[PDB]
Amino acid sequence: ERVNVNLTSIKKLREKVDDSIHRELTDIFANLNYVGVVDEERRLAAIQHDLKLFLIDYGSVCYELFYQIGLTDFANFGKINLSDDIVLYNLLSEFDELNDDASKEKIISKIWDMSSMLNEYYSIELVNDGLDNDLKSVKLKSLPLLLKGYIPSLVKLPFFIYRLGKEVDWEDEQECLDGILREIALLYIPDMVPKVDTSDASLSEDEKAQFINRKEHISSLLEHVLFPCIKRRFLAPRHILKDVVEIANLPDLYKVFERC
Amino acid sequence: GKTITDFSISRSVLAKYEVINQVDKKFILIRCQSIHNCLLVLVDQHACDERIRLEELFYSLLTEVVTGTFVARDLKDCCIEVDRTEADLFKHYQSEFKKWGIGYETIETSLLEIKTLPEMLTSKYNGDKDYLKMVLLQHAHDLKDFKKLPMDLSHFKLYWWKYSSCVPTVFHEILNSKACRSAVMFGDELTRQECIILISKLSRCHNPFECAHGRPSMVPIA
Ligand SMILES: [Zn+2]
Repeated sequence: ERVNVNLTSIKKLREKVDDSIHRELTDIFANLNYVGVVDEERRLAAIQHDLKLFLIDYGSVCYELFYQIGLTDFANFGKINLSDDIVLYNLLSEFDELNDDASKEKIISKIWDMSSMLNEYYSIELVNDGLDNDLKSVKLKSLPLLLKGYIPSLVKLPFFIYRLGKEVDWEDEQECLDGILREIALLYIPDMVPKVDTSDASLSEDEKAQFINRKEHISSLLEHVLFPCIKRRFLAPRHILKDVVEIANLPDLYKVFERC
Repeated sequence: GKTITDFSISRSVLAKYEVINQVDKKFILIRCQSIHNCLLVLVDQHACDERIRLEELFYSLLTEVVTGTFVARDLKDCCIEVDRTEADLFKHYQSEFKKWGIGYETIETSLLEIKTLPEMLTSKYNGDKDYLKMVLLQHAHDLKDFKKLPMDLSHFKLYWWKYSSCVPTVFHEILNSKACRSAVMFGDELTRQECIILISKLSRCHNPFECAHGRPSMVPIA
């Protein structure tokens, strides 16, 4: 059962996206042939379109993809349900900028005040055990399910709550709703895997193995989940033209190996 | 067309109030018919004045940037050593830094040659090349990591708050510190008329409920 969204803020945000879509750039994605990961740190992958080979910033593509799924599926999201507990006040302890209770509680308050809105339109379920005054017991029950078979990495979750309060403008409908979509998209994008020197003898076997496992995971994620979705529904905006670079024209390469 | 009911309740709260007086030379006591969810509120005079000043400074900054009138003072003997990936990042965002008065060129091991800087940044930098690199890198990384969205000048009333998020962290920190230092302090004497003017200006703010450092400006006490 799909609910009709007649908000002017959502209509104007959709027009902004529709007007920004680059027809030729979208065609490259619509008919892509995924090759594999080029750089896990800089979030670069290789694809083939026609007989041309392209270098793609998948972190940028996924950002735009999840923002678009967010706008399209607004107020119609499935939920990702969460021994293990998730307390917002505990998540904000990672930041040294929030040294006082007033700074941390201001973030939680902004979110908690608009909990009905966040749960209805974004499926960001916020539950508090005690009374409405206690911000220390405010918990996150569920997150929106933007893509079937995809679960976002909760490494970026403390940053999502921090930016939900500090970065989102809750004083304007269009800026608030646009900001929440941007924060979900940023949380949903696959993590950067920073470069670890495998040849360095000083590093432990645990750090080397986990780096390999993190690389295998992103590779498996882009191939089986992210790129089939990018190929199926991604609409390329004009500003992503710099994040799509031609690295080879394969017909020009055939002549080099033609006569063996 | 439809809207969301909870967005209008906060704005209408402060419009339904009247000033009683200054309390402990630190607060302004205010009072709220139709008091279903809204009575007595203590406003931090420093936080209040700081918020008024901050939004004036933010409006001046973004008006200067959007209209392309933002001053870019020429800088001499300023070349910073950058890595290949850093030089690539700066080459990529040259057009974006130009919008904020940060004018540079990428040479080649590579070197970043800063040609112009806004007066605001020239003051904060004060010859420290190490500080300027760190500050420009922070923004370039913020843009690259989708933490900051780029300044779109395709749109052109000027609602500064629609572009407030694009403002680099260094500019935000400078504007917060300027508004903080210019604001009325704890222990300062305020007449009832002065308190009335402060709460009047605050009620016309885009975000009257917090100071320049993300902490509340007022607390209900009834
Ligand atoms: Zn202050």
